[PDB]
Amino acid sequence: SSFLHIGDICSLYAEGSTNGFISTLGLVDDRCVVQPEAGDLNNPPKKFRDCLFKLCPMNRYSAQKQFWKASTTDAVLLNKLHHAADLEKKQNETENRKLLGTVIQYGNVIQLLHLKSNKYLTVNKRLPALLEKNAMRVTLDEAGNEGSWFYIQPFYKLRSIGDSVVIGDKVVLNPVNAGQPLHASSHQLVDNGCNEVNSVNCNTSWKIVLFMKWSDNKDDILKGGDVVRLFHAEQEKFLTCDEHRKKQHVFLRTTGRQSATSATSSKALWEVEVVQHDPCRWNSLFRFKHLATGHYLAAEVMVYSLVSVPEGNDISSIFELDPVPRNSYVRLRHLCTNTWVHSTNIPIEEEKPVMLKIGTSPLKEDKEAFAIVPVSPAEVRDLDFANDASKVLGSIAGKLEKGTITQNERRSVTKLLEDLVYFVTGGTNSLEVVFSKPNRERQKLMREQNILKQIFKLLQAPFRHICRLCYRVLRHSQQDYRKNQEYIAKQFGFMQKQIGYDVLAEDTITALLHNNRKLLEKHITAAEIDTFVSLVRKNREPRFLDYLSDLCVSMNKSIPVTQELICKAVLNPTNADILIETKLVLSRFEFEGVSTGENALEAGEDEEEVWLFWRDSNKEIRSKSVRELAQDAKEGQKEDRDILSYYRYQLNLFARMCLDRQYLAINEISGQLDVDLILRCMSDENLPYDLRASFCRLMLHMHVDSKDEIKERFAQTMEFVEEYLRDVVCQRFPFSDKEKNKLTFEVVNLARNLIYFGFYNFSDLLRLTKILLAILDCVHPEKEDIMVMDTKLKIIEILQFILNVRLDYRISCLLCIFKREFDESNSQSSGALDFEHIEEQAEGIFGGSEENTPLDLDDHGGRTFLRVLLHLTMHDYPPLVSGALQLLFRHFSQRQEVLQAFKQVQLLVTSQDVDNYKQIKQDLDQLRSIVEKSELWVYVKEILIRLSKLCVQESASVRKSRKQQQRLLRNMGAHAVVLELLQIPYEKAEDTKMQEIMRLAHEFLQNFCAGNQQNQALLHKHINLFLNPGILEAVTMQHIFMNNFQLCSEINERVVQHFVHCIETHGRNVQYIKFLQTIVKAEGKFIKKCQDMVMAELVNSGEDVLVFYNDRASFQTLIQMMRSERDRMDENSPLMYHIHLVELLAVCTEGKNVYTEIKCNSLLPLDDIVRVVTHEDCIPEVKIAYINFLNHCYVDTEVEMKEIYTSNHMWKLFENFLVDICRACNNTSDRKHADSILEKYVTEIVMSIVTTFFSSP
Ligand SMILES: O=P(O)(O)O[C@@H]1[C@H](O)[C@H](O)[C@@H](OP(=O)(O)O)[C@H](OP(=O)(O)O)[C@H]1O
Repeated sequence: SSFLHIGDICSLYAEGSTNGFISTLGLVDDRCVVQPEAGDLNNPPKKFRDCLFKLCPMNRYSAQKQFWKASTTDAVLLNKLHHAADLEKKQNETENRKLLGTVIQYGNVIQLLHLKSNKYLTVNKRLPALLEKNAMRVTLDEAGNEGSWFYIQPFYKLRSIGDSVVIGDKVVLNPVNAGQPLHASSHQLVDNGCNEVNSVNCNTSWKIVLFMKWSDNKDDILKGGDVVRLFHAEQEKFLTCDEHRKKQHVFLRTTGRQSATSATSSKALWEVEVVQHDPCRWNSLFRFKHLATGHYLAAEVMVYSLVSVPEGNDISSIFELDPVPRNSYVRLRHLCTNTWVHSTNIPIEEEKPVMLKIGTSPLKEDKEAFAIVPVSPAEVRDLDFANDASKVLGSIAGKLEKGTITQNERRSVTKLLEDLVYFVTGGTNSLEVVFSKPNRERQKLMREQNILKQIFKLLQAPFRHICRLCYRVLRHSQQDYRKNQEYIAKQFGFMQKQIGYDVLAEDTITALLHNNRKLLEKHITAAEIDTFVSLVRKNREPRFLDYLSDLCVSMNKSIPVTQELICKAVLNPTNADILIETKLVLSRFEFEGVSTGENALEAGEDEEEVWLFWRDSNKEIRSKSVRELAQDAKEGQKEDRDILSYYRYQLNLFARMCLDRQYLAINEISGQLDVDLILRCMSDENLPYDLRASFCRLMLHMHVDSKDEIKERFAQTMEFVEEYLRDVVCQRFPFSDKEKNKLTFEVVNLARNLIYFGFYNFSDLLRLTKILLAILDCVHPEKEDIMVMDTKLKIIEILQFILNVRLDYRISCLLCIFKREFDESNSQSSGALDFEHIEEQAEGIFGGSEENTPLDLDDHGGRTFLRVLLHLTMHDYPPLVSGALQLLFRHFSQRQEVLQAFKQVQLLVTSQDVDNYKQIKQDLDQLRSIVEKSELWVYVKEILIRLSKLCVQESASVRKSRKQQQRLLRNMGAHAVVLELLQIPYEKAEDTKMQEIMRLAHEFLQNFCAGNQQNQALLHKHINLFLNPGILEAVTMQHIFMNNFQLCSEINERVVQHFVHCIETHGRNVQYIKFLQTIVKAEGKFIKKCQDMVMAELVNSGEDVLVFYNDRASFQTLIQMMRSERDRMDENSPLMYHIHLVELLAVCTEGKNVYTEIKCNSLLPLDDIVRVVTHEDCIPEVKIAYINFLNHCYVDTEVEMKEIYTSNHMWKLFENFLVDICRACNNTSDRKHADSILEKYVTEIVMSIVTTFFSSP
């Protein structure tokens, strides 16, 4: 008849005194029960996916059971016992696939495996059970042990061991050694009508009810119960179910990612109900149970439309497929109705929604094609092992808001809020952790499955394992996850009281502090002078107060900050003593050196605490260099010191330079300096990884060959460094290298910059180099990538002093050494008064030392030195020009005082553009903040007129400065954000700005329509410009029409035609007949210039991507209607600026008849031009005699054309034997001396013109 097999999926139905279908209580609770009333044979359980199992051969638990004795100090013996538990664990997978399908046979030793929870049924021999007192504890263990082997055997003696098992047979399962047979209890659990199954010799009879037979070739085939998402072929959109307006709606969901297929949520997942007849396992129909709610899908009231139905029974919840295979791309058909599905664009209150309704149509299409994207089974068990969590905190957060919870529930919830930690980090944290790194897909599975929501509706009403243990879960799921962080605001202020009962809420606000930088710092504020004083007066160890200290990041933190320091001098009530002033401290040290406990222990705390925050002082040095008195560092330790001298140094000497030099020399060198400069540039610049820099490290170890007070610490250094060279003679950077290579670390780099701030141009700084050579040479997988982040930085401090020296300090003398003669008498080396401008420019560095509190020396003395700059702006670029930029950098803080500009204004006085603006993009991300703040207030004035000047500068330069804008970081953000504020504002003539800082960026090699390929995407997303009745603000029009030209004006795609046609389209021309003289006259006293620029804007449509403008059939869709309308604008005068609208309309007028061949059917356009070119006054023809001679040759080539365009063009043959005969210009201007090339290119352009005419039309 019909047999059971290894592979079949069935159900087992208990037939003793309590009946049922076994089932779990979720992926949280590892128990097993019989829901007697949850279903019967005749009426199957409604969740008959959690009462399903797979029949497994016998598994191997000896080397894995050996591996569950982690009785060993040894580490090589542990990695051994594992490689045997994992080889075993894969020998199981191997052997289990061959045996796939066998007639099982009675008295085989099978185990049983849960599909939905993917854990093995297992008898825990050495336990009692929970609801029953004798029976062993039957649990669901994920990987199994010997306690999951089950002897299957026939209950009745109808069949008997040694025949092959039939389907249905009642059987008893009997573990191989764990003792007694499985048995469905009589004992309702506590919480749930759920009888707890356990092991105890009993007369229960297990029927075996098949579900799928062992033919489900997957993920190979779509068979009933596979979880899939349903992607859209045309629309490129997944199929989802949610609620809008408190109503369940299905829809297609829109994504803003830049990779459609990277939009995965746990709500587009649909269970497949391969409809059968009884509840079991491409020509038959299908139903989609929405994988999240439990509501199927069904199309009800395009004749019909899709929405969720609570029960998937109604014939409506049945469909039919059209091209089975896993990952098929199908078209589907709603059965009851006979219609084929279709996606609209009317959505369901929001501003810019996302939910696009989906409906049906009796018309079968070809593009509405969906993709049966199969879901990974783990992800399905992820959504599983979270929903549980949502409903666990749904009982417990419900039972503790209105009253009390037992001692069994605390133990299981606390447990829960440890497991989730064990989830969200992709199995890394938990306890005594080593690492703690997040896993993204789970975090999204929390805000979307209201784990988070549950959490905040739990805290709100001992707790020592509830809060802030939640609050560390919250510290894991918002990690580097913006969208989930835009939630802790109202929550952030639990961190306070949750910071009490435990400093765990501390963890969060610093996970805050850093990223939530800038904007975290404004809400604490003086709050802090009451949460360290508190955190000091309650957190006796004061952890809170400390990692607070460790949280300070960004210049703007120093303020509010320094305030608490003062509380500290009123708060030094630590009830202990420290003094000597060299002895009893020192003695202190000989004593905590003792690794003894309690006392010695303590020292670590105030030691770190001093190092970090006391050095904390960076360039607030003054506050730092005033708070850090006596300079001591004999015993230096962990880097504390290196930091402190930073604190003091800032007070003294912002070092700067300029780059040593300039001119052709630096080259002759570097070239002389050959690759070298390159080999090391890659390793540090790149080779963040060890290996790559390692190679340039071989390329090294072959080679072959008045400071006074700032000095008196420097020497103790060089000795110590040699030390690093004497410890260096010691290869091992083992344990030592934690201490040494930290203290070091804090040394290595701060020394890079200490040689860039304290060398000397005599044989000393260098000869010290010499000794450093022998220093730097004295020093040259596994847990060493967590350590090798730190190694990576060390090699930076290395190659860092190394390059600040070796690159830019290095080689400075051989230079001035080589002075001799060259031609003019032996002259060996042993802009006018360059001095005066470099000692007003030193009046400058002294400028660079001063500050705003200095009201006396602030305004009166310095003044606008800018005049010197403005006056020497024409003269050649000094070398201490990067030392100029010294001054520049400082003003990046702020500018309220009107004063800035006049001084700031000297800088504008510049005449070595290219080279600088290379150094000026230094601020590109800041100065992008200068256009985004300068832009939220423009369209104190020095930051928008200065971020614009900076812009026309990185705008009137190289084609490479153009590509360098490289403004994915951030164009689309300076056009979308400068617009955003800057569209709705527009400034009237004459002073008005939106047009020069969005009009010096698109200087695309000073015409024509090219190299602006970036201008289809940033011009892609934007808000448009006004239209129809009314009017708007002036200038930023003139600006706009032009600006559009250069964004969608490139010549290369077919867009450009629909682009200078999408929007204004043909329709624009109409409104350009009358009324913009009116918006320019309400626009500004000079009405007719914003109008006349409105006229170079409407006449230049042919000029930019004309060629392209035509693109596809652009001269066929407005043929006829633009030429006649043009006669409507055929007359004008007094046009110097509008005659740049008559050379931007003689370029505009040149782009009417350069491309046509069977489209022209109008008359008379030819006399009118001739008339307009004769009616001229003002400027020497030569530009209107190369635009009208340029007209006279572009006309004179055609020939038989015009000979259809009008009756004759005979006034046009005298007129080009004039704009071409001319005079010395036309009388006596005599301004051109490349005549022979004039007459030449004009007589090989009169020879190219001669070849043409023969082919006229
Ligand atoms: O840019 P960020 O800061 O990474 O933030 C993502 C961005 O807003 C995506 O557009 C969004 O996808 P949708 O547009 O499809 O929502 C995604 O949501 P998700 O994390 O929920 O996928 C966000 O995390």
